Amino acid sequence: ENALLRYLLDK
Amino acid sequence: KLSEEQQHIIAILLDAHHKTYDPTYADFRDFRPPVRMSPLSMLPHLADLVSYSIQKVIGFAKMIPGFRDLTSDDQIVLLKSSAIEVIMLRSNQSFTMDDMSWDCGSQDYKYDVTDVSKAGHTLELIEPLIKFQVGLKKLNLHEEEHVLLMAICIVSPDRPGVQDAKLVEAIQDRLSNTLQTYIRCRHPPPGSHQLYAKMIQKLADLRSLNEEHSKQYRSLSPENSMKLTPLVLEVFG
Ligand SMILES: C=C1[C@H](O)CC(=C/C=C2\CCC[C@]3(C)[C@@H]([C@H](C)[C@@H](CCCC)CCC(=O)c4ccc(O)cc4)CC[C@@H]23)C[C@H]1O
Repeated sequence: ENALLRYLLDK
Repeated sequence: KLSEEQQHIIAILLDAHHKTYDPTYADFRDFRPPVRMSPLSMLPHLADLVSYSIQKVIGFAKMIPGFRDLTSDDQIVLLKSSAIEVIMLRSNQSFTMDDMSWDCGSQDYKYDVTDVSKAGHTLELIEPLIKFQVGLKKLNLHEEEHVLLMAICIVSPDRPGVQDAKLVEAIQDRLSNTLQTYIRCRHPPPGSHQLYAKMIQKLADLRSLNEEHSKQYRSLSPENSMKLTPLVLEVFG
């Protein structure tokens, strides 16, 4: 669902 | 007074803030430009400012000791719930008492009650925000206190959706004890207790402000949504 946020947190 | 671990926490948080807040505001030049005469002429510029600020808040949160150790799902809920509050807090650095505005280094990048309303926000909601900013500014906090409060704000066990509330609570308690100890090194009782009680009250105020805007928000029914950014859309739902 929260794909952009997830990416921002993993990088 | 401050143990090495408490000092280590502060050092990390100071460095996190310094990496994520640029007091020159040079990046503002890459935003959609501010427009003051529509009718929501400030919404593109202010939407970019919020989007940018959410990214900075994510940066800051990732450096909070133990935050990364939480599940991704808990990291996501904590950030979605806290982002606007941390933005309101961090924004106090630009806020100026003489004008009641957020001054970001130039007339064009100087935001007042009317500019915020041109972003589609109600005067009734904006007034408490200004009041908040004035009250915070009057506390005249050290940067150590400022970054610890931002951190404490993010890592709250009582945000909706948190699965691992004990773990989240353990982090916040370490931050809280560090904050309490910091204050006590700067002030004997009872001034220490009074200053901490004021910071606690400011966090409750932020929370009430979030809950009031999101109450409004959740109770709203494209032309403005079109002007938001993909990250703002995702975070704000
Ligand atoms: C880099 C900086 C600089 O210090 C400049 C900054 C200034 C901050 C400002 C000045 C302009 C207006 C800003 C961005 C405010 C936003 C537009 C707020 C308006 C507050 C409500 C009346 C957006 C609120 C909002 O859209 C919302 C709130 C709760 C929800 O559940 C859903 C949505 C909140 C903080 C306001 C932000 C900071 O990150």
